[PDB]
Amino acid sequence: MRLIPLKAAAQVGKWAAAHIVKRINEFQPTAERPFVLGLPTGGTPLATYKALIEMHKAGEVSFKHVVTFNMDEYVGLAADHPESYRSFMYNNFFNHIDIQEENINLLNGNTDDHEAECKRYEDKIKSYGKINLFMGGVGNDGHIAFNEPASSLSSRTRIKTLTEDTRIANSRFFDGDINQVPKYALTIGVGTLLDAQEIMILVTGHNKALALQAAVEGSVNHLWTVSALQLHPKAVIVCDEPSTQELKVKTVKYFTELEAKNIVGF
Amino acid sequence: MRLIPLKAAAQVGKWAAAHIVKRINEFQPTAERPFVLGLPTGGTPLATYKALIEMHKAGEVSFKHVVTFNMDEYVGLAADHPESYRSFMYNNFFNHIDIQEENINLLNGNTDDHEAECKRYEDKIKSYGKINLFMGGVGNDGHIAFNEPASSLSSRTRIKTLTEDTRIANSRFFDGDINQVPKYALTIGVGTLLDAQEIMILVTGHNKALALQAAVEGSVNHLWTVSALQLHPKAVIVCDEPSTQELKVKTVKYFTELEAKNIVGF
Amino acid sequence: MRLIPLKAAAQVGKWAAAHIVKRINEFQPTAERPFVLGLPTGGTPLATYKALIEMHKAGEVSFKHVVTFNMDEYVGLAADHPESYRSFMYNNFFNHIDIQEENINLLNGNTDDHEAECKRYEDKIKSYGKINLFMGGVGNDGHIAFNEPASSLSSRTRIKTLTEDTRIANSRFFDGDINQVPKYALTIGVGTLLDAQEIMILVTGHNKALALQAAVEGSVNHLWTVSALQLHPKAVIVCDEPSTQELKVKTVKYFTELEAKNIVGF
Ligand SMILES: O=C(CO)[C@@H](O)[C@H](O)[C@H](O)COP(=O)(O)O
Ligand SMILES: O=C(CO)[C@@H](O)[C@H](O)[C@H](O)COP(=O)(O)O
Ligand SMILES: O=C(CO)[C@@H](O)[C@H](O)[C@H](O)COP(=O)(O)O
Ligand SMILES: O=P(O)(O)OC[C@H]1O[C@@H](O)[C@H](O)[C@@H](O)[C@@H]1O
Ligand SMILES: O=P(O)(O)OC[C@H]1O[C@@H](O)[C@H](O)[C@@H](O)[C@@H]1O
Ligand SMILES: O=P(O)(O)OC[C@H]1O[C@@H](O)[C@H](O)[C@@H](O)[C@@H]1O
Repeated sequence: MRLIPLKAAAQVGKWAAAHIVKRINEFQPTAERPFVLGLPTGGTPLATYKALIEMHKAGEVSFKHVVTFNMDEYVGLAADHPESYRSFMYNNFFNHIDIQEENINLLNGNTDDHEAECKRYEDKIKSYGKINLFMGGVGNDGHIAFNEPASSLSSRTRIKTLTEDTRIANSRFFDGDINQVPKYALTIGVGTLLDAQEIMILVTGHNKALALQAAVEGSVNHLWTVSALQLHPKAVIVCDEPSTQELKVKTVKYFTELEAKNIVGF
Repeated sequence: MRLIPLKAAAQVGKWAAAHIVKRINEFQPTAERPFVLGLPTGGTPLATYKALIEMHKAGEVSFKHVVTFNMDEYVGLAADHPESYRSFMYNNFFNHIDIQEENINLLNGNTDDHEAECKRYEDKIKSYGKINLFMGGVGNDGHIAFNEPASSLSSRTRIKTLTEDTRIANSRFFDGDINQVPKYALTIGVGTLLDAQEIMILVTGHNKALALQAAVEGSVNHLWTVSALQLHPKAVIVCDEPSTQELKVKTVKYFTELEAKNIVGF
Repeated sequence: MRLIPLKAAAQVGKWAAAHIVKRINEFQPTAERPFVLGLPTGGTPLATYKALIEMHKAGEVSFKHVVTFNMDEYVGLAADHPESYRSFMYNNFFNHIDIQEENINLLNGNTDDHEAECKRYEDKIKSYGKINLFMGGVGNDGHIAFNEPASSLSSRTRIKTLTEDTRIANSRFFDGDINQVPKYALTIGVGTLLDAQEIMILVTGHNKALALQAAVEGSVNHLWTVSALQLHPKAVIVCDEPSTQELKVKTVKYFTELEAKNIVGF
């Protein structure tokens, strides 16, 4: 894997946005061959989305032939709720770029058959072959997507129960009221994520330091599903200095020296 | 994975039996499409076998179109010895249900070519496509089937050398005389087990507490081959309270809350 | 996996050479069906190469229909430098056996397109189907080939940056001058190695004791890529007593008892 150790969250967002634009522009997407981009919600990717919007306004990237898949959606929360992941993606990203409505893919957490909706989603991914780049965050508890501790490391898309830790963290988007946070979510699996050609996980803040330690220094295990990135041929973690607090000094030095020429501009 | 934390071994057996009957009856097996069930010996599954026998007598399940494969057999022990795994399975299960003789599959530990017998067994599994549900136990030392510590995590069916720890445990079936316990066994591999559609491991007693800790809280490693369940898309561990002694309090609480609605009847 | 615990490095070399000759002679290679052998450089395999040369001189093995692939080559070092891996292999092995020039495969570290050279190498392996036996060593830091800490466990052949630890170790071949040791190498990946039918890693000396502990007692992780052998169906580690210093007493006893009949002649 690559670990990109940057100083501040603003730089993580600039690096991630530049990496997405690099992959899209080198791919040269068309209607017949779209670039397929997997996307997360949460607080971590906001700077990346804002950077991508500005790069599009400057004519540096077009999303006209970009197909997107999101990692997850809350179960039982109204789709037009401002904190649904559908609302998050339109308000923070889709409404500000030249993406096509038919190229947006989202999970519906309010159908009468969660298993059929998750299978529909997997089938739609397979209709494009592969996801070319999947961006994600990481939970305090190590999850990627909502693959909470003790998730199968070859799981597919399914309903999952959010941990109390996840719901406490996400309550900051519900006026700090954990009773407003949904208890379940539909989420792509660890196997679904590993099927992508490239995975880029953004990690910012001291709250994620134990998760980053598990990802980088820990072994492969189902309690910290971010550790599954060790199995993937093309995984990138982009992190800020507060997220490194639980790593060894030699670990940060190793990756800082490896990436020196790739971070000196950020 | 799912961890089902029950109080007592009797409940583990009732839960496991109910889960097997659920899978068989939803599958609707026929002569042309049998349900393929993998089975263990040892002390742990006895309550499950007794429960399945009673459910069959009550007309709740038929094994007429169930095909079975056992995990292992001792090498060098006479097949008609009362403690051969063949004898165990007929005396404790097959002689009491409507299973068909042609649908029973067992390893022969007394041929002149162990490798050919193991390959015959693998080829017979492949003749049915997949095992639909594989029930197992766990060794004190973490083994599934007889995949003793330092087994390949992608192993196939082969002869294995039993550890002293395993032979001491199993000597309770040989009047406590370790000199009567065979030294070798033919066993399906970790890879063979992971090829099943669903794996259900039963874990009872404080002797298994270190193995359960390795399965649930440890990382993937070849010393505790039960840890390979973390790689499987559909693994279930069913355990009693004595087996949880080495887990953290928060680990037991996590799974107890997740499964609350699924255990309240047991 | 198999762990072969021998006393001294000389015995490790004799065992490894005997194992290679066993695989070649049982395979019965021909021009139309060659035996494909993966090979390492470094100090560890020298005794094995010398033993293989003597066995060939004695008529016990022929390399006429053996195809070889090496693990790696330094980037930027002249190919005719005496410490290039090309020079190592010809001077220590190829010039002393009846191998055919067209059957030798080596990475070229001095082309103008490292990615194309690595892909050429992968394509050449695939032209033979599989590598039948891949011999390797292990780095102080746990690497197999030059899959340095934090390498993908499904990596393919690519350029890698050598750690300071690796360069300090290898400086003994450059008059102790770390400034003469190349900084980069082309190396087969962890995935490339795991594609072989059988892997045999030689481990000698107390400098490798932490790496052997990670391989045998540790869990699967990308910091010690030798731990990936736990995933492979047919992995063998051959070690001497100094390399076992960080293992538990019970671990050495376990493998010594398992292999007793296979080591009593060495
Ligand atoms: O799948 C997602 C959201 O789609 C989650 O895995 C978040 O990436 C994680 O919970 C971190 O959330 P933030 O810390 O970025 O809010
Ligand atoms: O494969 C089997 C038996 O077919 C073994 O893995 C046992 O499940 C394990 O040794 C536990 O045995 P008991 O504790 O249940 O006797
Ligand atoms: O791939 C190789 C060399 O082709 C390396 O992995 C070495 O096996 C390792 O660095 C040990 O080197 P020695 O200790 O044997 O010199
Ligand atoms: O093994 P997996 O697929 O990660 O999931 C295990 C359990 O995870 C829980 O979060 C889900 O609510 C359950 O439905 C599921 O059985
Ligand atoms: O790597 P595996 O297939 O688990 O087995 C390693 C060794 O395990 C031992 O128990 C067997 O007796 C040996 O024959 C075998 O070589
Ligand atoms: O994830 P991998 O393929 O092992 O490699 C990660 C990094 O490893 C470094 O050693 C290479 O110089 C980089 O080019 C590479 O990106």
